[PDB]
Order: sequence, then C-alpha cells, then structure tokens
Amino acid sequence: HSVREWVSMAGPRLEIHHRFKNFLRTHVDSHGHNVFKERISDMCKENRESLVVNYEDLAAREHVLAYFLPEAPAELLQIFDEAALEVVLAMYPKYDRITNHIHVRISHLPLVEELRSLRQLHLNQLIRTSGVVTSCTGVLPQLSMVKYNCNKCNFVLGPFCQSQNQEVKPGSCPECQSAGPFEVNMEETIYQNYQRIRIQESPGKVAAGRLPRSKDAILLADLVDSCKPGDEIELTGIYHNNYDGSLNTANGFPVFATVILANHVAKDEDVKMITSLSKDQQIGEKIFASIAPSIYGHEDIKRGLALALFGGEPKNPGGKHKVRGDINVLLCGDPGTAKSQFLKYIEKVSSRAIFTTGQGASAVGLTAYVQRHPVSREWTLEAGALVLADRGVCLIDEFDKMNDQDRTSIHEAMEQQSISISKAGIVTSLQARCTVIAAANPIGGRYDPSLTFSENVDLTEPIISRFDILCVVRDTVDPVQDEMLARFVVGSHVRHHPSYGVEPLPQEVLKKYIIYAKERVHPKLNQMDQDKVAKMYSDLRKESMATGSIPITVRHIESMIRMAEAHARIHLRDYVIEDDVNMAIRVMLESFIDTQKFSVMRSMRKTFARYLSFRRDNNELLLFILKQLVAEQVTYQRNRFGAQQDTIEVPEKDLVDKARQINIHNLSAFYDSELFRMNKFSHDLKRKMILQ
Amino acid sequence: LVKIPGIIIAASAVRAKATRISIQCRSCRNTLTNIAMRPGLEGYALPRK
DNA sequence: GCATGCATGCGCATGCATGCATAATGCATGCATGCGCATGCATGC
Ligand SMILES: Nc1ncnc2c1ncn2[C@@H]1O[C@H](COP(=O)(O)OP(=O)(O)OP(=O)(O)O)[C@@H](O)[C@H]1O
Ligand SMILES: [Mg+2]
Ligand SMILES: [Zn+2]
Ligand SMILES: [Zn+2]
Repeated sequence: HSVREWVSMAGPRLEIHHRFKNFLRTHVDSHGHNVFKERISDMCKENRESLVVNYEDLAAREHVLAYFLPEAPAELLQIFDEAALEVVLAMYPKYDRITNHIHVRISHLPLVEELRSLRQLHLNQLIRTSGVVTSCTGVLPQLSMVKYNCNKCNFVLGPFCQSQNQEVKPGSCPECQSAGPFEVNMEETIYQNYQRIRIQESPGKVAAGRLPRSKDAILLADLVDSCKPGDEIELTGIYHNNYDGSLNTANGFPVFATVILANHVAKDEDVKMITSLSKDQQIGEKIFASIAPSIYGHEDIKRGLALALFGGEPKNPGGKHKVRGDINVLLCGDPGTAKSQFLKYIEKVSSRAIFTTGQGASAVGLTAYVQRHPVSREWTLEAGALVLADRGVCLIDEFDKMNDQDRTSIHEAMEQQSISISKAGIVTSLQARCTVIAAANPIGGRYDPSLTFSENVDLTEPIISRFDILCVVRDTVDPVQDEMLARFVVGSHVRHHPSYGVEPLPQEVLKKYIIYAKERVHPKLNQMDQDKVAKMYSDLRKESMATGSIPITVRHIESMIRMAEAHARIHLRDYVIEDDVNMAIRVMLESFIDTQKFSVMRSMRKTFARYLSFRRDNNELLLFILKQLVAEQVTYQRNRFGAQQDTIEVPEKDLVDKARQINIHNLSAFYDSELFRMNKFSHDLKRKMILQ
Repeated sequence: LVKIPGIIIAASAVRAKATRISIQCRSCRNTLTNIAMRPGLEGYALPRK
C-alpha cells in the first residue's frame, strides 16, 4: 500500500498523534534543557501562532515519522498541528480565547535539488529549494470556515472548511431543502492571510548556454510579507498538482501546471559607546578617515562628504523664510578618477539613498509619471528618484548627459524643494527634502586650468550655484602617486582571487553614530562672532573685485554656517564654537578659490594663506614646495635634453628661501618627517642637497 | 471599522445604482414591489416561480 | 288480514384514465488596453 493510504486510517493516526505528543513533551537539548519549554514560553510571551521543528531532531527521536514525512506531507502536518495544539493548550488554557490553531513548520532538511530538476517524480512530495524573489501579490483575505445564507429563506448554513484544492459548494439548505443559490455571510465568516510569490533561479548559478527557470509559490497565515522582491530565499514546500484548473483541456496537449505550497522561509550600551567615542578628542579626524576605505587619496573629497552625510539644520522663522540644511556636492573629474565609486560607497552606507544615471535606461527614473506597471498590471503614480529620497540622499551619475526634462526637474527640486505633477487628471505637489550628490566630466574630456569651472562644464551657472561644495579632480602624472595607486589596484586584484587618522571606526558603529547625531544633536548658534565674519566677508569681496572676476556673495556665508553646524554635529556639541567656524571658513575658501582660473587662483591663494592654514600641516606645505621645484626641474630636463635623467636633485637654499617667504625657518623636522621618506626623498649634508 | 490615510489617484464617473426594485410576470402581469437591495457591491437573484 | 316474495334503494371500497406540481448552472462574446513594428513628419546644424 501507499504511505498516504496507511496514514489515512485512524489507528496509526492516533498512535502517531500520541508519539508526537510524547516527542514534544520529552524532547530536550544536548545540555538537558527542555527545548519546547523555552520555545513555547517565548512564543507565549508574544502571542504567536507558529511553531518551528527541525527534521534532524525529529528523525533522531522518531524515525518512522521522519521517513513518512516527505511522501505524505499534508496529513502528517495536520496531525502534528493537532498534537502541538493539544500540548500547548495543556500548557496554557487561554489560547482558546486567542488562537484556536497552531501551525508546525519544518526548518532544516537535506538540501533538495534546484528548480531545474523538479519533474514528475517529485509530485505530492516535500521539497526544499533556493531562489530569488521577483514579485509579490500583497496580502489577500482567503476564506476559511465559511457561513452561507440561503436565498429563499434566511437560514445560516454551518461552517464549512475551505480546502485548497476545490471550492466549497453546499448541497442544499437543511430547512427548505432548496438547491440554491447561496451567498457568503460576510459578517460571520473567518478569513486567512494569503500571498503569492514568483521565484527565479539565482543568475550566478546558471550554467552558460541555458536560461534561468521560474516557479510559483504560495504563503499562508504568518508567512505573509516575510520576503521583499529582489531578495534571495529558501523554501520548504509541497510540489502539487491536485488543484482545479491544472489540466490543459481547451486546446493542445494534456499538460499539467505545477504549484509549490510553502510552509517556511529561510533568508542601550551602544549609546554609551557613542558618547565615549565623542569624548575622544580626535573623533572628527576618525570620521573623516573612515569614509571610502577602498579609494586612495582625495582626502578633501572625503572630508566634504563627511559634512554632506552629517548635514545641518533647516531654519524657517514663521512660515515666511525657509532655509535648507542639506549640503549638496558636485564632482567634476577627468576619466579614470573613480567618481562613481564614491557614489556607490555612499549608497552602501546611507540608510536611504537612491541611485540613478542620466545617460539612459536607469532602473529608477528622474521624473514622475502615471502608468500601468508592467509587472503588477496596476495603475500607479511613480514619482521620481527625488521624491522617493525624503530626508535621504539622491545620487546622479553622468550629470551632463541628462536631457531637458531631467534638468528641469532637478532645477525645480533643488530650488523649490518640491515637485509638481499635472498628468492624467492628477494635480499634486510632493516634498523633495533630499541631498543631491552628482558627478560629471569636462566638456573636452580634460580639465583646462586656464578656464573657469563654468566654462569647463556643460552645465549652466544657475545649476552650479545651487551646490554648496564643488570638487575638481584633475589627472596629473605624478610618478610616486601613480606607483601607489597601481600598487593598490594590483593588490586588490590579487587579494580577490577566488582561491594621519589613528583608527577608522567600524561601519556599523559609524552608522549608529550618524543616526544618533541626526536624531539627538541640535547645535545652537548662540556664540557666533559676527565681527570676524563681517570683516572677512568685506575683505574677500574687496579682493575679488580687485582681481575683477567672480565676486563672492552672501550665499557662501550661509553654506559656512551650515558646515559649521555639521562640524558641531560631529563632536556632539550643543553649541557652536570658533573651531567649527574656522574649519567651515577653510572649506568654503578652498571651494571658492579652486573654481578660479590660474592667475586669480594663485593670487587669492597667496593672499589668503592666513585662513587657509587653519589646522594645516607645515610638512605638507614644504612637500608641496619640493614637488613644485622637482616638477620644474623635470620639465626643464625633458624640454632641453629631450629625455629624463637618472637622478633628480635640488638645492636646499631654494626650499629655505620659499619657506622663509611662507615664514618657516626650520626644516629638520621636515627632514625627519614620514612625508619626506614616503616620497623617497633624501637629504645630503655633504652637498647641502635634496635627492629624489 | 477602520481609519486610513492615503492619496487619491483615480476617480471613476458617477453612476446609478438601485436600492428598491419591482418586477413583473410575463403571463398574468402580476407584480412584486418594494424589494430592498443590499448596500455595497452586492447583486440580486430574481425568483423563478 | 296475515304471511311471504321481492323489485327498489342506499353507503364505502378499489381500479383506471386524465390531470397537476417542480424547478440554477455552466459557457460564450464584445469592449479596453498593452507591446512590437514600420511609415512618415518635423526639427535642427
Ligand atoms: N584612487 C582609486 N582607487 C581605487 N580604484 C581607482 C582609483 N582611481 C580609479 N580607480 C579605478 O578606476 C576604474 C575607472 O572606473 P570608474 O567607474 O571608477 O571611473 P569614473 O571616474 O566614474 O569614470 P567616468 O568619467 O568614465 O564615468 C575603476 O575600476 C576604479 O576602481
Ligand atoms: Mg562613472
Ligand atoms: Zn433555505
Ligand atoms: Zn404569473
């Protein structure tokens, strides 16, 4: 006889029920503790409805049930549910008021083949698969214990159990003996949670030359909404045919359709630690060095992205004057400078970050529209990436390639911080409180130092004016820097084969610190110094007009304040002090100067050396001087000789003179500094020379 | 009874739905009047005798 | 005139032609709209 035939009869049913009850009551762990005791207790503490059982323990304790389990799942699961309900109701008597049924789910199993191997042999069996979710139908109320109203009299027919295979068709009304019709009593019916899922093979495991295959699954009761589309899951289920409509009859061959019915899915002190890290005096440098571990160099960009991530504070006196606190970032770089890796890292770190590209065929669009979704076939209003990132970050790649509509939408979202829609009878305004970070390339493919930033970029001045921070990444042949970058790249390639800052914080710790600072830190400007700010602003405007190009405006000051707030948010300071103000001054001055052309940039850099030297390193400046002299000598050698020489040498007197011009008189510490050795410089006193 | 927020994206045209109906017999032309319909999206089945 | 016969008369059973009562479910068709394609018009540079 078949396994299910022996299962059906009452004798072994009751015997197996008693065996399972004893297994539940007597099962203990490897340490002697009653597993089901603690399990049912923690289930009781939250009023849950499901119980989890391992096939390994079930096979170890009672082998016959484990053997019969794969080839007769439905009846055995029903018996186990009855036994578990009896045991639980014995433990606690109140569930008759709360929950009248408890489900039993199998957790572990011997792994079963993938979606390709499922064939006729696996029908009506227990299987376990792994796949990727592609769609979900939501939550649906299915019938259970249906009550029907007669339509001739008004009698209420008793509850009928709704099986998953066929619909319930009542025979006749017990009183008037009518044959129909009947309708469902909506008020007295009981309902169940139902959801449908489509699963596709993981693209990495598909052999070359064939395509991934998909199958459908059904989740019920507590399993609903346990998976998001695009995730990777593992199911334990029943491979089924016996549902009405599976046979193809209207035309074609007699082909059956298969469906899987699933029953399991397998995918305080921190505040004190945050405060302790804040107590450390150099937390700011730790955070600055913690950004983008995989990218070498570009320390200024990481420092700016720190403020961009931490953000500021909006201010709106009354309902009249709105001032944002989001610090936008724009990057312009020559090819090969890894602009996109920064955006990828930011998306990885940020809790809510949206990524899109202006070139085309983006997964998420940049404009709101109303459409019937291709997958769910529903009439939806799909807002752009700007709307979806409320209090989040929006990332745009290939900023220049955007067409007219994208530029218009971005301008509207940046200047008004709201998106207006008038389409298909729908008129709306949606909030776009988001921070914008963008990357782009110059017009000719290479940055021109003799032209302004606006002349080098395809964008317009109004769009550029919105961004608080502008960064320029220019590629220049430095042998030592190129050597280090190549070393890092080759090391990364070798490592991933299949066979200044003391210590950066952990990524999860950084996330927790960011969340805590955003939630509970609100620095106050009650200690600002207006005299110094006003004097510096006046002097900056004066010398900008003296040079005669791109004068400063009040907007920059606002950015400074925001940056100051961001810095005060880094140290968990509740009040703004002079250090944050000076750092924001340095950042704003660097951003403003870097956008000028050669002569103006040089003059401004020379004149404003006082402010730009805040918390700077003298050794770095001396290294810059040495690099400039080395570059001059190398250029002269290449132009005259026609080829480079084997050695580079430079007198110490020129370096000393330039340091005196910058008011530096001692260089022994620079000689003993690590920066001197890192660039493979040497100093010879026998000739008073520097060799590289 | 539930309370729920949302945003409206589509609204169909206003139509007519019956709450009281009356039917007539083919042969003797007798009438059944003032039959109450149910509220909501629910239908009604005519008698056969 | 009294004794007897008896054609008439009445009520309840069965047999047989007409007549009376019953009574939802499953399958097909046209309207709305997505998706791939080629022609063609209009707009730049
Ligand atoms: N400093 C760096 N550290 C690590 N990798 C780098 C660095 N600079 C460049 N790369 C590598 O250079 C490659 C260039 O590709 P990438 O997408 O990063 O370029 P991009 O700057 O976005 O260029 P494009 O202007 O063409 O969009 C990448 O594989 C990146 O890892
Ligand atoms: Mg790129
Ligand atoms: Zn009835
Ligand atoms: Zn009639």
